[PDB]
Amino acid sequence: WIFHALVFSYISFALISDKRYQKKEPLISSVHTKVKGIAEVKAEILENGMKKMVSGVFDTADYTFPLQGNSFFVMTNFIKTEGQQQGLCPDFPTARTICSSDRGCKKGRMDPQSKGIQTGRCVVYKERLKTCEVSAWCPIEEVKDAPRPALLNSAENFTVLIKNNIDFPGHNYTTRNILPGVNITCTFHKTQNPQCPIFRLGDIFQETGDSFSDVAIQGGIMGIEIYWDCNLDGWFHHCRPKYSFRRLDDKTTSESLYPGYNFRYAKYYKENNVEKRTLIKVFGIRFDILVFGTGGKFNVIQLAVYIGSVISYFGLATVF
Amino acid sequence: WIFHALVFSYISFALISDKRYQKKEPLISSVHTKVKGIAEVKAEILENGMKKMVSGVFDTADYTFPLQGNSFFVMTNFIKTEGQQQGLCPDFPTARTICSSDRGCKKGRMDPQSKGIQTGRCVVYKERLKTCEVSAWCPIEEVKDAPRPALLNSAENFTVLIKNNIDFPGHNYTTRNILPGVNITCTFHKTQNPQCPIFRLGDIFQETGDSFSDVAIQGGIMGIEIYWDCNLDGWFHHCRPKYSFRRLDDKTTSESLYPGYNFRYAKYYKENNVEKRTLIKVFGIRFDILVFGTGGKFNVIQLAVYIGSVISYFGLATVF
Amino acid sequence: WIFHALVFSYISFALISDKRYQKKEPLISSVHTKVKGIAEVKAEILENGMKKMVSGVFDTADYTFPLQGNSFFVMTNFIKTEGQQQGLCPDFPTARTICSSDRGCKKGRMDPQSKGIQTGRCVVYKERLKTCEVSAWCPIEEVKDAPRPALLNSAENFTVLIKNNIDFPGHNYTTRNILPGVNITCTFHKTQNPQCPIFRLGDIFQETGDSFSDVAIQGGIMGIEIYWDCNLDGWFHHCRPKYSFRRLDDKTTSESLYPGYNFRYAKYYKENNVEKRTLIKVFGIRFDILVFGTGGKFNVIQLAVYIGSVISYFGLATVF
Ligand SMILES: Cc1nc(/N=N/c2cc(S(=O)(=O)O)c3cc([N+](=O)[O-])cc(S(=O)(=O)O)c3c2)c(COP(=O)(O)O)c(C=O)c1O
Ligand SMILES: Cc1nc(/N=N/c2cc(S(=O)(=O)O)c3cc([N+](=O)[O-])cc(S(=O)(=O)O)c3c2)c(COP(=O)(O)O)c(C=O)c1O
Ligand SMILES: Cc1nc(/N=N/c2cc(S(=O)(=O)O)c3cc([N+](=O)[O-])cc(S(=O)(=O)O)c3c2)c(COP(=O)(O)O)c(C=O)c1O
Ligand SMILES: *[C@@H]1O[C@H](CO)[C@@H](O)[C@H](O)[C@H]1NC(C)=O
Ligand SMILES: *[C@@H]1O[C@H](CO)[C@@H](O)[C@H](O)[C@H]1NC(C)=O
Ligand SMILES: *[C@@H]1O[C@H](CO)[C@@H](O)[C@H](O)[C@H]1NC(C)=O
Ligand SMILES: *[C@@H]1O[C@H](CO)[C@@H](O)[C@H](O)[C@H]1NC(C)=O
Ligand SMILES: *[C@@H]1O[C@H](CO)[C@@H](O)[C@H](O)[C@H]1NC(C)=O
Ligand SMILES: *[C@@H]1O[C@H](CO)[C@@H](O)[C@H](O)[C@H]1NC(C)=O
Repeated sequence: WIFHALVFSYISFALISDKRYQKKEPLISSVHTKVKGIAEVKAEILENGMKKMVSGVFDTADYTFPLQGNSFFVMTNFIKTEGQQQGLCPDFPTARTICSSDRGCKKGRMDPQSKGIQTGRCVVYKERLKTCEVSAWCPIEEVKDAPRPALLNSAENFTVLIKNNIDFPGHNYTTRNILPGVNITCTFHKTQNPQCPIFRLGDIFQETGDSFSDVAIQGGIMGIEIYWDCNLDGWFHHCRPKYSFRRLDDKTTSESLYPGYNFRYAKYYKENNVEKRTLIKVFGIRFDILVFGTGGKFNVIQLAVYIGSVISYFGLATVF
Repeated sequence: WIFHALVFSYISFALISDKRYQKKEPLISSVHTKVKGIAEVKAEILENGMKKMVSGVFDTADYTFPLQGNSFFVMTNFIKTEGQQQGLCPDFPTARTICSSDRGCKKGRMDPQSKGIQTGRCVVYKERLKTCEVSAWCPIEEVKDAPRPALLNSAENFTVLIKNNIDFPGHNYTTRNILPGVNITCTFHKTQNPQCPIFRLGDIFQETGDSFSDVAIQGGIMGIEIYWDCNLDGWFHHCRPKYSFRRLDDKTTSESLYPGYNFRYAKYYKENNVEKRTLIKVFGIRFDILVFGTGGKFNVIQLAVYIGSVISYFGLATVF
Repeated sequence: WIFHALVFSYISFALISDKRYQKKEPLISSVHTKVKGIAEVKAEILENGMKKMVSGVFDTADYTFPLQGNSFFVMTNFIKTEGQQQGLCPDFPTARTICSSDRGCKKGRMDPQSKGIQTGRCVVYKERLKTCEVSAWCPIEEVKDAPRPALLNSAENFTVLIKNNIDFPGHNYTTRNILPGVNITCTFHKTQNPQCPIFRLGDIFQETGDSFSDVAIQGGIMGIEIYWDCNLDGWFHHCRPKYSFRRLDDKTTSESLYPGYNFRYAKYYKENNVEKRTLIKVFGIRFDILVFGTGGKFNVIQLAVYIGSVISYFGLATVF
């Protein structure tokens, strides 16, 4: 007769723990995001073999772009190339572009590691280096690694405020991340205050265990996660978020592939009756906010189906 | 014996209503959006305490930006500051920036309400107002409220067409929002025509019950919801959307936080061998389309499971 | 007694096939995308009745825009209009804009096919064609169809590399699209190599059965689908993606509506103390990556619920 109560205890345990008497629903979410703070750049670069001093300040109009859905981007490093006009010009001398005769490169060949189409005229470029000119923006963007000291090493001191508004369309529930009458002068910390939305980039990066400086060379993809586990019943009602973070970039890289998250960005300007761009190579840690959650109620149909399913165990106990 | 039939009536009621014999599947959607119409601006502004006249016309290339996933943005108000070059200049005189001696502000101090880094030299700025210059774009954007009559008050007269294409990967179903052969010369109205996808911004704003002019000062976050509840069975087949709207912005605000949905945008231009931007403070009502729905079929496993579950009530009625 | 074993066979078949003993979880994904390759343009255009030669090269900074969430865009065709200053000028002569007297058009009338607000002065525009000037950017963008040979017909030769990182927050599982130690020098093909993420635009368009050249006139919306069906149990563990493609654009169009996916893009520049833009009409096939998947485990509660549900059939077989 011991199993006659043991089965009951097991069904009670499962019903209380898994919340089978609750009908779960999607989440529907909208994310609002503000990145604040400024950075200051003062350093030295080697462009085209010539030393130059980069000094200045970048504010909220410089180190980001208008919000792209549930995400936001932050400048981290850049390579600048000014005054590029369409024409024919030798490209950057690499292993696949060096030539000693015009026959070395064929006109119209589009090696998937260049910018432009070659014409097949191996001319000198610099220090008697023979390469065959391509039709593209001149001067051709020299292929070089990002500077070892990240230009925006101060970017880890930035702050970000996140407002999440989730919905449960099955029920009549729509709720926000920040409750009214709550202090905003604060910072996020798992133990000190896990409800404050203000996240510190240094903090989010150090919690995962990755040093910001290392990853600032080429950037990466970061994710914040907001989990919502909301009980909509009149009793034991609570709907509150939990914050976690992790790296969506592989971090292991590969010889064929390339680490970081980088892209090239264009800025056109006509001058002297000529057209010329100012494209920049851009390394920047794109953030992806990932918000997900569940919410149940007391729909009696689920309760009935589960009770009727578990009644057979009551039967079987007497059967055996 | 009355319960013997009452149970049967309950189970039938539950099966017909909740559609337990239907295996539900999530939704995969793609949103296409077009915002049309033009606006005209003719007003007066007080910039740097000088009166100026702003007159002109904004068209689809001006009052928006390229679509960002399942969303679209509309210009509502802006504050323009032209000709800003990098250099050291006094900032806007506020409570936290006013000084009487160089000792009042320390060099390198980055108060999180400023643009640029002070050097510690409290000089006059205007009307014998001593503030200490910071290194940033000059002249420093003066902190001012948006004008009381919203520059684009005509923006409520714009129209938006929405094409939703949803998928149900579990089944072989992919459908669209607009059926072929359906008039497009129309406007949305819950009673007149709830299938026409052309929404009027004044209409969507007024349905929720918020006046456009008040929210147009600082903007906010709007959301359209498209609910799909599609029955894929041969019999009683129907798959049609329903439109609803609501405000994802808090609308209650806070003294620490700030209402509306605003951001600063940059437009760079080199002139006289100097670099200068034209950054604009932007207030604009970001729209977020939220599309969700369910679709099921006649998978017999679900039917078998439910019927076996509910058989225990038939037996318990005889038990009791 | 045959049914006594037939029922057991059916329950075993259902449990093995549908995987009822697995608790399914949603998917949380992040998409990284790279589009590579270059294009060359050399053609002739008829702008304002005058022949011109368009020759040049477009690289990764020209034929796209920064990634917008889980999507990417590719230039396909464009109509350029340079030097547009704000002022009053006659618009493009169409059926609704031609007038013979000033009374034909009323000042302040905003026909929803125009750019600018008319003033009601029917003056000559070209070849003794009388239209009434509107206040907008001049010269008014002439309404013309895209060139019959698509300018970027070579865009089908582009390659795209996709890195998908999905999560199963219910379990402790986060995985990537590309496994380590896997060749990247390859191309996608359903039979040759369905794991290589490098997709060829000509390939993706031809698999669906749509010629690239025809859709390149006005563009369209393309969709890649990545299906993940991952078994997280220790035995029979596998978690691998499958690639499919389809057209989210209607492709049937309508007289009232308009085919393709086009938008107008703005590029401002101040010159001669005047403001002027360089807005371009843009036709480009927007790509929408759609990633979805399921993953289950061996939660015993689901197993117990299903077994209890199906025990009733064991009972009913003896009942009948
Ligand atoms: C030196 C350098 N290389 C970059 N990417 N190089 C790639 C990038 C790739 S990719 O990940 O397939 O885009 C390479 C791919 C293959 N492959 O065939 O598998 C071979 C190679 S390769 O090392 O032999 O030339 C690939 C090389 C990059 C990033 O890609 P990209 O600039 O060449 O477009 C940067 C960025 O600054 C860079 O500075
Ligand atoms: C006058 C004015 N103030 C703005 N934001 N002000 C904030 C904004 C914020 S924020 O919501 O935390 O970004 C403030 C936050 C705190 N706080 O510590 O909780 C204190 C304050 S404060 O009122 O004492 O200076 C905060 C003040 C804003 C919007 O933020 P911002 O321009 O300062 O970056 C505007 C925009 O037009 C504006 O015109
Ligand atoms: C010649 C031409 N027409 C375009 N769109 N035309 C529309 C576009 C539309 S729309 O799909 O409702 O935006 C039209 C809608 C309606 N309608 O009331 O249902 C009537 C008409 S109409 O043919 O009589 O003028 C609509 C016409 C377009 C695309 O829209 P748009 O440039 O006019 O803003 C292009 C693009 O280059 C174009 O070259
Ligand atoms: C961030 O700010 C603190 C406060 O002044 C400063 O001590 C620290 O050096 C800053 N971080 C970096 C990387 O400079
Ligand atoms: C918020 O924080 C401030 C100081 O940071 C403190 O004085 C105040 O009591 C806190 N609570 C409220 C409700 O302001
Ligand atoms: C919207 O257009 C109508 C039609 O002319 C006009 O009466 C109304 O004033 C416009 N809205 C605003 C805010 O001007
Ligand atoms: C559409 O509307 C027009 C007028 O708005 C009307 O003449 C026509 O009959 C309607 N139906 C169709 C199919 O065009
Ligand atoms: C794509 O590249 C191949 C390889 O040279 C070439 O034969 C083909 O013509 C190119 N496609 C187009 C549309 O030109
Ligand atoms: C990858 O491909 C290259 C040639 O495309 C081949 O030589 C090599 O064996 C392949 N495998 C690895 C692991 O490199």
